[PDB]
Amino acid sequence: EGKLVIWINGDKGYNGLAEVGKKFEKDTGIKVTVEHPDKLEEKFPQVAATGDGPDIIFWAHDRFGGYAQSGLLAEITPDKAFQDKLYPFTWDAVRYNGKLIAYPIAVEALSLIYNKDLLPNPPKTWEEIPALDKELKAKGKSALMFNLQEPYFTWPLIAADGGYAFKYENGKYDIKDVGVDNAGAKAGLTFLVDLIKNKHMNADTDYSIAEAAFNKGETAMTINGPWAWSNIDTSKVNYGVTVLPTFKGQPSKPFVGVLSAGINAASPNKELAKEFLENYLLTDEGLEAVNKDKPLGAVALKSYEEELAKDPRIAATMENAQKGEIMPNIPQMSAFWYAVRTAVINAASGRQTVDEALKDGSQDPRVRGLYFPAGGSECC
Ligand SMILES: OC[C@H]1O[C@H](O[C@H]2[C@H](O)[C@@H](O)[C@H](O)O[C@@H]2CO)[C@H](O)[C@@H](O)[C@@H]1O
Repeated sequence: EGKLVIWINGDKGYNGLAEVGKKFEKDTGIKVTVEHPDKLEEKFPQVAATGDGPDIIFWAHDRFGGYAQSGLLAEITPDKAFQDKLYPFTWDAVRYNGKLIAYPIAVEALSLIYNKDLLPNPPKTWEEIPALDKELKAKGKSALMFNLQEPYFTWPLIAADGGYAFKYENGKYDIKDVGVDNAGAKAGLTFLVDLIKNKHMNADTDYSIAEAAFNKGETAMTINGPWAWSNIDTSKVNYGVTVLPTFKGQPSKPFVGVLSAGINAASPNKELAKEFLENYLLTDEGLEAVNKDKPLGAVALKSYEEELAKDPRIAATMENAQKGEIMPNIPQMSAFWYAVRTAVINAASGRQTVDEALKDGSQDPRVRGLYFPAGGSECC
């Protein structure tokens, strides 16, 4: 209280955000403290539940509907003049049940990043990668290496030929109809597991192992968001950001996320938070500070977006974003991501078959909302 504590994921520009916090503290005298706890996405509703935590919380829009549903976030009330400074579709990203629950920051989408030196020409397809790997393995390199621990990175493939989260119908998602176990999704996950079985990829490659490999030039390509371009710029690797490879002739459909800023409902500093977000962060000068630390992607602020338009990397992010679809923000998104995280890993580690893994994934009661027991509640 009387100050501002912000939580932002560790892969974002928290130091750039901290710089905005000093500009604020210089004007208001209010100390802004930026933090980046591990697993904050799930640590937040754990603490905020007890009326504890940060005043402002950053994270992609998909989790906000759940927080909103449990009364963990304060309703946003920007003046119409301010609302017109951001792109309309980004406001809809953070609109839960008709009420605004967060401030949009930037549009994010996964892209295919490759080393122009080892791979002067990026694979047009997913199918030609195993052939490309063997070529490079011979030279002592790899063709592809990305974070397999988070289904956010593997989804583009699973969705390319047909997989989907929830069936959007009648202006509303259907939680009983999940499409993670359909033919298109199985086709996609199967392909990824074959890569693993054929020793093209490691089942346990995470974000850091992958990043290090690409940055040190030990692998030809990687799949990552805009925030990753900074470490690569410093690694001095000659890279390129381009469209994700297609699968079965169908483009990869990543789940587009809108970086959002939400105010803790139990926050005494609500009006302070509003001043910081609207008057200091969401400005050309504010966004820049952050961007310079670690690129946001395609910022929602119209004024600063026009400047970022001339960046070829941003253009590619936009192309990939166009082929995918914005993540739903329904309360069930957390259960879904977990169900899929489990299925992808079970399938990847051979603990389960793809058909078995995905099936159990679409039947998770935590996503469906119900369960039909074999017997019932009684006793004889
Ligand atoms: O792996 C499932 C998670 O995917 C997304 O998380 C993204 C986030 O949108 C993005 O801003 C950040 O840079 O990367 C993470 C993936 O590590 C969802 O938004 C999460 O809710 C899911 O748990």
